[PDB]
Amino acid sequence: AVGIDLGTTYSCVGVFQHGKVEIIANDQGNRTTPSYVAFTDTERLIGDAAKNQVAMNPTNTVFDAKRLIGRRFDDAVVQSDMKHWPFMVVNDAGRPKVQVEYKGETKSFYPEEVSSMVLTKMKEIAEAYLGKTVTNAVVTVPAYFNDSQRQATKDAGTIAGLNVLRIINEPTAAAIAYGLDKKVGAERNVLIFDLGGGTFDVSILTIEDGIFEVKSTAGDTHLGGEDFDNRMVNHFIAEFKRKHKKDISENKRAVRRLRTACERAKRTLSSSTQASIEIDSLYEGIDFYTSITRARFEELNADLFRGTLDPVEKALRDAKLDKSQIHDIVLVGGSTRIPKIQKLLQDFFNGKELNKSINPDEAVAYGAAVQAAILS
Amino acid sequence: MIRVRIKYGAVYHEINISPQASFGELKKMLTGPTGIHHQDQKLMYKDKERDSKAFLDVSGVKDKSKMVLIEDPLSQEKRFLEMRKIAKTEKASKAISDISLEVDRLGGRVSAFEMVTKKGGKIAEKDLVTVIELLMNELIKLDAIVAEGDVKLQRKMQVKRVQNYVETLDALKVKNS
Repeated sequence: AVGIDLGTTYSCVGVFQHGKVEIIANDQGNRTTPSYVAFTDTERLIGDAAKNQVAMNPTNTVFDAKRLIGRRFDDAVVQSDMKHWPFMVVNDAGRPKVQVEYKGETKSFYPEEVSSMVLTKMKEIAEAYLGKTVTNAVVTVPAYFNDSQRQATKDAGTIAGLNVLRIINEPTAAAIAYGLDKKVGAERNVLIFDLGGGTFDVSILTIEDGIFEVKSTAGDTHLGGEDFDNRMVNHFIAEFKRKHKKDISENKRAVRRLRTACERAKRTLSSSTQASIEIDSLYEGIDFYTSITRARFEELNADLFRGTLDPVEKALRDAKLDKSQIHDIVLVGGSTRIPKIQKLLQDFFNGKELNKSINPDEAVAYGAAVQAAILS
Repeated sequence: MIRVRIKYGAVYHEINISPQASFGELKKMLTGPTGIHHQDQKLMYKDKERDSKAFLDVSGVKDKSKMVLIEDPLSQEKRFLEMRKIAKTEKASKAISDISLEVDRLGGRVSAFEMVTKKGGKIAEKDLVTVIELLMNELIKLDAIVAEGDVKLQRKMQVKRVQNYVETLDALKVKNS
């Protein structure tokens, strides 16, 4: 049996074998797989192959399905999100469905149907690894999901040919990965700080003799690493203007290139104090050979970074807890690799050491897989 | 043949050698009278460390030229460091060559698009679009390659190939709409 982190932009699958969890790489060798389904006139792609031809086929490549699951077409947030997604969303008796062109025809899919397709792939990734069919699974969802959202996610599993042993919360999955429930004795308060996959979630749990309870959730559904890339992009757009009196912002090809280079630079700045950027002939034949210090990156994001403590404070208050009552702090999500994020959080917890040794993209599936093994 | 005089400590050793030899052969000829393995020899000529791969005559070495020999007990560390740079320079260069071959093939399609048009035919806007994005993908691959010197010149020329093919495709699209 397997645990699957069904994520908003990427998903991850783990399997507990020989007394240990293995996180499973897909065909391209990647331990996470884009939650993307693309439709063409000939076929249907899922995962990396879908994300790879997105610029090619943008209005027929579906993603972010998790933001629709259990929602009403009416929801302000849905109507708002629709203006940004290139694919369509139509109303089916109050319910949202994504709408695309598939093999020449117009087809529409419930958010859960798109998720069942991502799940099938995560299933197949594991099966491919085990050489044996996979029938049982634990699948995770955000703590704030309601019973409707949970059920839809379960149905997605069911359609994908999975018996969903249980739907558990992502923060809970993460705490499990770190063995926090096995820290025996008095109840423990755990703060899960999950910054990744285009969302930011802070969760507070209490564990008592291995029983989990969610005390409070807070965060920002539209804050993630892309915000940080954007500040870097705009910074460099400005730099080009101060250096060549030209504004590249309208040339989509140039922005795409600078954006992509900025994404790379950001990751490099997580482990180095400076990054170099080189884009040959960026705009009107003008090369762009420059660089950026971690310090300057932090400055450009100073407000965004600081602001992640606001949901931390809201979550504490709503749990009726002072920072000092938190026994365990857990870092999950790709963006928690940013040093300035880690520092801001530790400092806010007066120096307390963070649980972070587990790959932040994998901790959730890791916890899911542990649980799946227990439940089977 | 030529006489090279290598100082090692206070002892000078004279080595008769052909001026076409590499510094590596000179080092090998030195192992005898000095006891130092060739891989462990640092040879200094005119205040410059000489790579074993470099050749004497090209390097200025003449009859009666003076050099200094220094033993390096940490040569292996230095060999692996150098191999690492060489390997990285090669990988980047080959990465650009592979892209260059893909650019040839996409350019093959652009040129065929031009011919078709010139010859009274019509190419579907969709096919022009596809090749533009296939080309953008190759551009993005190029931007990913860290390079300096000749390898960067290589990278930049492939970028220019790509941008030219795209400018053409753009011209075709405009012509047909």
